[PDB]
Amino acid sequence: AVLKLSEQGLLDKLKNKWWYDKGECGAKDSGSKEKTSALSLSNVAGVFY
Amino acid sequence: TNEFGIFNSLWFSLGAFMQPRSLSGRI
Amino acid sequence: TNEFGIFNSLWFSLGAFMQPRSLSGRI
Amino acid sequence: GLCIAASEFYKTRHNIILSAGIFFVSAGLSNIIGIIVYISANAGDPSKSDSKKNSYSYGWSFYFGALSFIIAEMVGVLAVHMFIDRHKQLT
Repeated sequence: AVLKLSEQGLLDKLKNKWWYDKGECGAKDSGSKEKTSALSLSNVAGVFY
Repeated sequence: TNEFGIFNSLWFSLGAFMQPRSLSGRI
Repeated sequence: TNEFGIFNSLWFSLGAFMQPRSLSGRI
Repeated sequence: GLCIAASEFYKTRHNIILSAGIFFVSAGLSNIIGIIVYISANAGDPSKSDSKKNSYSYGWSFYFGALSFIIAEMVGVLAVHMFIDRHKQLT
């Protein structure tokens, strides 16, 4: 039964269901949705000293 | 006096075409 | 002497408003 | 600077005013750095995307230090000019 499930890709499917699908963090989606800008006096400060 | 204003207007136009301590025009 | 410092402070403010070999102020 | 503004002093003619002037400037410079250094540090504090308005309030004292320091600097500058004039007169 285990061998049958794996060959039918049912095992891989189940893992994807509970690991990635049932996820709150789309990795390639969290990097595609991380917009912003702003500045940083930090770098400019080094030139002041 | 009229030409003196033309020569100057051409000089300020050269100071315009971009690149003493008269504070007024200095700032 | 007090005014001489004002005329100079206005000249250094013109050297401030951005654009001889006195090494000190040179660097 | 007090001794250099005529007296009763100094007995360090001018020279003193130049020294006093630099000290005020340095004092102001130190103040500017301390305020800025302290200031730079708080702003960075990433926390972390929907703050800074928002987030905290900041200075505050900074403002005063931002003004006080500036004032000090100005004073120093004034002192320096005074000394310069004094020097000029002597010459």
